[PDB]
Amino acid sequence: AALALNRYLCSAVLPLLTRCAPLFAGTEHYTSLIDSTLQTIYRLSKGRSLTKAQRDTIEECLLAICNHLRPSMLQQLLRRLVFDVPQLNEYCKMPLKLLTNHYEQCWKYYCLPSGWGSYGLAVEEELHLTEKLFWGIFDSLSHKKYDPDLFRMALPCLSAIAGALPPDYLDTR
Amino acid sequence: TTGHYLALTEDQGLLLQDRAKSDTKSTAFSFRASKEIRDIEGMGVPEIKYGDSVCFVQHIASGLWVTYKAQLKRKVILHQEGHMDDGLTLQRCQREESQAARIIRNTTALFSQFVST
Amino acid sequence: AIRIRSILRSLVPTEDLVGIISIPLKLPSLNKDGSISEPDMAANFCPD
Amino acid sequence: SVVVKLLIRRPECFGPALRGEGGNGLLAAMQGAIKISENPALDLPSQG
Amino acid sequence: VIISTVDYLLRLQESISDFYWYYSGKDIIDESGQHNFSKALAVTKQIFNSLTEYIQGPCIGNQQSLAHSRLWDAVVGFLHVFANMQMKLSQDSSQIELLKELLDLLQDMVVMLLSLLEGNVVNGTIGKQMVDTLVESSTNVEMI
Amino acid sequence: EIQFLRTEDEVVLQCIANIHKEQRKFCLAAEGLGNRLCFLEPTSEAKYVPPDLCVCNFVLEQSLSVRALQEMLANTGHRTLLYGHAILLRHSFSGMYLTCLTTSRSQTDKLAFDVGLRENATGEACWWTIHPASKQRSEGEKVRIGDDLILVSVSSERYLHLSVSNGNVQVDASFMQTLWNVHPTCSGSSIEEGYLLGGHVVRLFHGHDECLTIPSTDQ
Repeated sequence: AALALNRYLCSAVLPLLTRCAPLFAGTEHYTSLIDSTLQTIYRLSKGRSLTKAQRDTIEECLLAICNHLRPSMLQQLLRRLVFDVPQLNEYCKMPLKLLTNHYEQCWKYYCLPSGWGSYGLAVEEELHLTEKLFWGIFDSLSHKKYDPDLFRMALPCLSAIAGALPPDYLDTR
Repeated sequence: TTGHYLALTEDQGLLLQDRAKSDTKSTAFSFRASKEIRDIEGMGVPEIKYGDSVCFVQHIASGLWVTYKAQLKRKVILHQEGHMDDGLTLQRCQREESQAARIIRNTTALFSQFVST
Repeated sequence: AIRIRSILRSLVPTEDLVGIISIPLKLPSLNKDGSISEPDMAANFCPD
Repeated sequence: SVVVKLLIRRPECFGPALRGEGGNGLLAAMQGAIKISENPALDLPSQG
Repeated sequence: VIISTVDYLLRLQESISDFYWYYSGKDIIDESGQHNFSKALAVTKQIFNSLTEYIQGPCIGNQQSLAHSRLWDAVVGFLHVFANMQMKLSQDSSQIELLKELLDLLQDMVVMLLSLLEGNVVNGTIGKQMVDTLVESSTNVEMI
Repeated sequence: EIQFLRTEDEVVLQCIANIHKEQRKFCLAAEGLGNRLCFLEPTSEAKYVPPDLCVCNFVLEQSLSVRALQEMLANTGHRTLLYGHAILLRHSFSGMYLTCLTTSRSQTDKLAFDVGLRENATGEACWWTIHPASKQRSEGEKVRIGDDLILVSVSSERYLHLSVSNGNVQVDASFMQTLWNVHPTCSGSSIEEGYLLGGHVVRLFHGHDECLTIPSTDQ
């Protein structure tokens, strides 16, 4: 039953969501629903019995969906990533690429005091989360045996996070 | 403009009758060239002519003739033999007039039911 | 193409499709005793 | 095109649910099928 | 057998008219279209020769049989195709042979009509029918 | 011929429905202003209730073929009808063309459109294909007077079907088929004018000025 459900999700549902990714833009009124969706899809990426193609489909759908959401609707997901990405396990390529894309496309939302036009300026909680994520990944990567793929994936994530955080972000914690 | 058929009602003689009560016995008339005592499957041959021909209207069942009642606004009745000036000529009305008349009938029925769901 | 698509749309409305997709499934559950209770997949509504 | 024309010419190829007169709809048909499945008296053959 | 040949002629004429309607919108006829047109024209030429053989001599019975059949519809349709295709194949320099075949088929049809006119008195019935048929397709006759 | 239908020929489309063991005949009808949907005027009990054939009269305008019709659409005389052709019907009263209306009002059916009138003949909705109802007639044969036809909408690919339900008779475009008898009422070859024909609206003059009238239209 689980195998059949996975085949249905990865061959009918998830590609359909991936193609309809642009329609997720401008859905500020459904945030909670969207949030829940993201969680489940993220929880499907860390599957046990998934094959390579199914996991690739799940990760691609997650990346495409997150690419069109505004920074306000990703925070919950990022919070979960703050507990997972610093570990730097096998399932780190997709979270690293997602963080890279988000913080490299939405850098004005975090860096410029004015903000990114209609998207508006960030908030202290989001900047604190970004800084915590950066420090966790940096410290974890500092204590890793040299692996070319892991370092190659992790470097752009750190660069994007640093280039998004304002240089003078004083964190009151 | 009314949707009623010329008929020979028992109580009133020659009269306009409803489409519901208009059977062939009541409502069936013929044009006759003079008062002297089938189903062709095609266009037939032209017999009656507009303006040229003088037609006498006879009730098919009763056999009576359409004649004006003796005394202008003359009344009309069905009579056994009838006068000698009982011939009726015919003129075809224009398409606009006939269309407008049917539209008048429909509109009057509708608005009258609306001004009596 | 437009004629065929119109015929297909008239045959099955989107309400029916969305209702069918919304029908809950009966998936296996883990019993308290430690045994897996797997519903029969030949006599139930399935994702297929 | 040929298959759609042939099927529409004969609506019974769509089954009882998609027949024009008396049809309950695809969703109604699927829900009725699930109801049949849940009841062993309506799907399985007789014991005898 | 006269009526059977006429019936097959009508079927073939309808198919040829469908092909012409297919290629009317297009600018030039590809190789496959020319191949199939040539084969259809060959078959039509043979059928016209068969009918001409049936009625010549003259055979009064076969002439009257053809005059009362649906041959005139085939004549009208073929006049349409000839008139609209010989002014369309002549504009392309790679369609000379197709034009020659079309012209030969027209010649065969006209010979069949002349055979129908054999033994025809002044003001005869078949002459009147042929005049009516040519009047019905007067646009295509004028184009030819 | 007296047994072949030609264009410019005013005809009535009649259908037979078996109700209560009696074959009741009906004619397709429509009205110009107000109601543009087609209904069925009963012409079976015509001895006791007059039938209104004014609105049942349609004119066979054109009789193209399928490939010719497609070419005519893409581009933007008294021909005889042949089985398998696409014909155009014009209402004789209102001048509107019979059309397969996309909107539907048939609760019983699901893919049954409506049949109505529309002012202009633009599009493929107003062209109907003729098919034989028996194996004796075959595609391409001339359609004869008194033959049962099958009318299929060129656009929706639906039959001009008559629906019977609880004594109520309607006409709509549906995937079920019904056989129609096209009865001619006036031949196209009727150029001669000036004589009294059936259905003509006339004034009956007595003397020169007097005519047959009534007091008022108000009932």
